[PDB]
Amino acid sequence: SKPFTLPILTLGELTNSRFPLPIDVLYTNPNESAIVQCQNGRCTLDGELQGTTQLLPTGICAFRGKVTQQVQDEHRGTHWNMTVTNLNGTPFDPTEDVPAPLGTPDFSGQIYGVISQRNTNTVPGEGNLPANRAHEAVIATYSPKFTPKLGNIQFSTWETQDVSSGQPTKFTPVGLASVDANSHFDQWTLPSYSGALTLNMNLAPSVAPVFPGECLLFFRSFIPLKGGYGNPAIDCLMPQEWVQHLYQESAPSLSDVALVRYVNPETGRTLFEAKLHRNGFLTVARNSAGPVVAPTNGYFRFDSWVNQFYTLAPM
Amino acid sequence: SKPFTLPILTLGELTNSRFPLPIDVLYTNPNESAIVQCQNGRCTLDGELQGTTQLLPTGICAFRGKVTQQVQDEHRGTHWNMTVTNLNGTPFDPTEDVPAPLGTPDFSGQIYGVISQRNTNTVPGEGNLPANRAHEAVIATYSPKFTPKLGNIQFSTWETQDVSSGQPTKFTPVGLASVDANSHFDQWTLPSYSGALTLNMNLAPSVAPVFPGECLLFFRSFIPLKGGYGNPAIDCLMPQEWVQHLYQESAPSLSDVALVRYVNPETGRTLFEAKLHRNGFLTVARNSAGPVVAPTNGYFRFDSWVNQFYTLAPM
Ligand SMILES: CC(=O)N[C@H]1[C@@H](O[C@H]2[C@@H](O)[C@@H](CO)O[C@@H](O)[C@@H]2O[C@@H]2O[C@@H](C)[C@@H](O)[C@@H](O)[C@@H]2O)O[C@H](CO)[C@H](O)[C@@H]1O
Repeated sequence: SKPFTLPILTLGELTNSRFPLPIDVLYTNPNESAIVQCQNGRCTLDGELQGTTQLLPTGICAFRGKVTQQVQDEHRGTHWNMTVTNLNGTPFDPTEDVPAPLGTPDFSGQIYGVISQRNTNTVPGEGNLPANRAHEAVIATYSPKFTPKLGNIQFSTWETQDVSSGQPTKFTPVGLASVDANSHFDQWTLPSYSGALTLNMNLAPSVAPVFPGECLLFFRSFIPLKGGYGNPAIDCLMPQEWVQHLYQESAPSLSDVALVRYVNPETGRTLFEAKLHRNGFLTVARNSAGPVVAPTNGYFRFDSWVNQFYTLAPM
Repeated sequence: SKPFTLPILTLGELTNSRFPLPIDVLYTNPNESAIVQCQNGRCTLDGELQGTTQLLPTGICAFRGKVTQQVQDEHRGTHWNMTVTNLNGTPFDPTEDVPAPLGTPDFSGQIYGVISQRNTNTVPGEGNLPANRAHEAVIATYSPKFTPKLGNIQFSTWETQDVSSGQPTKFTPVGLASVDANSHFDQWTLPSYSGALTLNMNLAPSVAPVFPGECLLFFRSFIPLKGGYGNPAIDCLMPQEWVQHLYQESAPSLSDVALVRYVNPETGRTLFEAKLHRNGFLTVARNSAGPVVAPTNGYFRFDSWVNQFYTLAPM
């Protein structure tokens, strides 16, 4: 077969697969009460992308489409209805066996970013060039108007008027607007991709430890905020570079569980070991929550294929 | 000898190494009069990063640092000085043999994006959490105040007051503010990294065809605009995924030129051939400017190492 490998990129050379951020730390939270079932950063060890996962770092939490309607807020701000396409610009076919267009955000929150437009029509007197505009925007993924699987979403602006209808529109994500209670930030709560009364479909499966004393290991990034108090984070199961690597290699999985070692390349010693599961997630034997304190030169190296009964050395 | 390879990611699966954008099209411009000497997306075929190149898609045209104070400036908007560090947070050492902190923009223009801050100090009443803010911002890289090699740059905001002194600060690039004449957009004009009148140092070398009938081949992306007319583009020599791949493989270069073929896998046929040069750039035999019209599912396949005499089939 084709032997299994991971990239040799270090922690400071990896990026988050659920938001466009660098990886900051490795992280555990054994007492997590939520089901973990994120939809971006999902890839099996033999290279099958799942959920809404696509390969571009620029596509994570991105949208493309056109604005169709302006609707003022009751109190403050303006909302804009947007039809969405696939990120490559082709029409999104809701019968496609995916939860939503690839790259769609996979958590509840107010996602802050920039909406930009480049008009289709050009002006001969301007050298056959189009008009443009961009503004700060927020997409509330818990909104009843957040229906990307039906091909449409809503975003809000503080801008009151300068958003054009019928013109190509791009959303570049930047961070969150708020993590106040009213902003419903919960990184493990999936949006209702078709609206509140409708079941999500075609999901990548939930992940969990199955061996006693094990917990999930995450690649954690801190996410910027537009305002208010907080130090919010987004935890992914594998960095985007691992998704890209696994997709290209398509190495056969020889068992359900690979043993991997986090190594310090200077010393060559194993700092700790982890189980890398077939569905594309890590567990470790750790009985505590918080960051993993590790040498900056550390990375994961594949050791061998094991099974669910393998006992990891405690962290 | 570790065999040289390229990723099998397709054009719609690649991103630009000079700005955080997807690759839109392959592109030539044989009569370009400028010297081509970009500093991001620079990597030799045997995996040596050059210029200001680093590995993170999130690091391209990003800055990290601290705002010092608001500063006076004749130009429109409110202006702020910020110290800059390495992207990993360590102090930037100007004695390092690099032109500027890795990730620094490599072109003249008004770069539009978002400045965000997460305060160092936390508040007990807020659950021991820090205050945050973010605002749109512009960095004019041709400004005499743009001195990233000296550890200091300036940015402007529309916001008049809500940027805090002495707090951790991130710049997330989004596009350009303008491409009007007065905004000095020129993708091949390097910033003066240490200020007006100082010579840049430690640069990746210029690149050019050296064979009659040949021209540079670029991976082109269109860049968003905050306002104004235009359809500006940023051309890179190799996409970021190629930089990431070459860096990791570190395969010995067996000649100065790798012959590659652009293949349509669905049909299995070669669309055209190109030379991939040791310093990390492509040439083709083409006598016109403009996009290359071909499926976005096409990709470059390494064929063989060739010598200084090899003649490319015309596109
Ligand atoms: C949307 C807007 O106009 N923002 C300005 C406003 O921001 C503050 C309000 O949004 C407020 C509503 O209760 O929430 C605050 O969180 C927010 O301020 C932001 O967060 C606080 C904790 C501080 O870090 C502020 O610096 C930050 O902006 O009001 C502020 C000034 O208080 C600014 O004008 C915002 O532009």
